[PDB]
Amino acid sequence: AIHAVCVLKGDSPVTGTIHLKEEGDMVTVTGEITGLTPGKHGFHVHEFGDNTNGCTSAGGHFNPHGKEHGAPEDENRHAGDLGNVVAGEDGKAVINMKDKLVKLTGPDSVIGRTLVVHVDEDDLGRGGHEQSKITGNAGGRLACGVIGITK
Amino acid sequence: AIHAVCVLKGDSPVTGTIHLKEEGDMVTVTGEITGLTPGKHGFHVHEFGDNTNGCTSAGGHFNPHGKEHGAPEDENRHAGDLGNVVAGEDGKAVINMKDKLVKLTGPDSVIGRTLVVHVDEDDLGRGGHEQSKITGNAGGRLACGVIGITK
Ligand SMILES: [Cu+]
Ligand SMILES: [Cu+]
Ligand SMILES: [Zn+2]
Ligand SMILES: [Zn+2]
Repeated sequence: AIHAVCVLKGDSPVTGTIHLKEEGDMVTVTGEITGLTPGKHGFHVHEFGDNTNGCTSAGGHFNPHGKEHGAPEDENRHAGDLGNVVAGEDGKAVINMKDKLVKLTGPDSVIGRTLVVHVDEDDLGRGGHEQSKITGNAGGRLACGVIGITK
Repeated sequence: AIHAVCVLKGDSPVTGTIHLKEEGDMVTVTGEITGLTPGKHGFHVHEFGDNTNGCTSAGGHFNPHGKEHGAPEDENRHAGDLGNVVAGEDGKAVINMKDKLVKLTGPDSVIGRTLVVHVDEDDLGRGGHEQSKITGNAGGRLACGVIGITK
C-alpha cells in the first residue's frame, strides 16, 4: 500500500501534518491542523505541487474528470473535494476520512499535488455564490503543502 | 511532457527554485540556489517527500536499482545522484543539466520525492571515506523541497 504525507505551512499561524494511505480500495486521510479559527474550514487537493508563489501557485481544485465543485459525498464533485475540517474552540481540527476519488497511484494520483486549508467554510457547491460551484466559496488559503511519498 | 518544480528551504539561509521537465528521452533540471558558501555542494534526489523532520525525514538517496553512490556520469550510481552544484563567490549556483536516470513518469518517477542541497561537496563515491559510496560524504542538509507537478 502506498503511503504519503503532507506538511502544511502558509501566510498564517496554521500548521499541520496530513497522512494519506491506500487502505482497501480507498485512500484514508488522517491528521491534525492547528492555529485555525473555530469552525469549518475548506480542505481540498489542488492541482499543482507548486510553492513558488505561496499557496496561490497550487492552482485550483484537482479536477481530472471535469466536474463542478461539490461535497465529498457527491458524484458531481472535483476529485480533490474533501469538504470541511472542523476546528474546535481550541483552534485544532482532526481529520479521519476515507475517500474513493483520491488516489495515490494511476492517472488520478495526487502524489506531487497540494493540500490546502482555507480561511472560510466550503459551502459544498450549495451556497448560491458565484464561486460556490468552483471553490465552495472557501476564501483564501491559510496553509498548504506538497503531497510526498513516505515510508 | 511532464513538468515539475521544487522550492528549497531548510535550517539555513539557502533557498532556491528547481524546475524539471521531460525533454526528448531525458529530464532537464534547471534553476538557481542562493545563500551557499562558494564552491561545490552535493545535490541529489532523496527517496521521501517527507518534511515532518526538516530535511532529515527525506531519507537517503533515491536508489530504486540498488546501486552504490556515484557520479551522474556513472552506471553504478543511485538514480538520484546529480553530483554537485557550483556556487560562485556570490553564493549562487545555477543548474542546467540533462539526466537519463531521473524520471517524471513510470516506476522510477521522482514526483513526490525530495531534492536536497548539502553542506559539503559530493566526492562522487571516490573520496575514500566511509560514507563515500553511500552519500558522497556530502554532510548535512542545507535545504530541501518536495518535487511537485506544475503546469
Ligand atoms: Cu482548496
Ligand atoms: Cu543528498
Ligand atoms: Zn472543488
Ligand atoms: Zn547517491
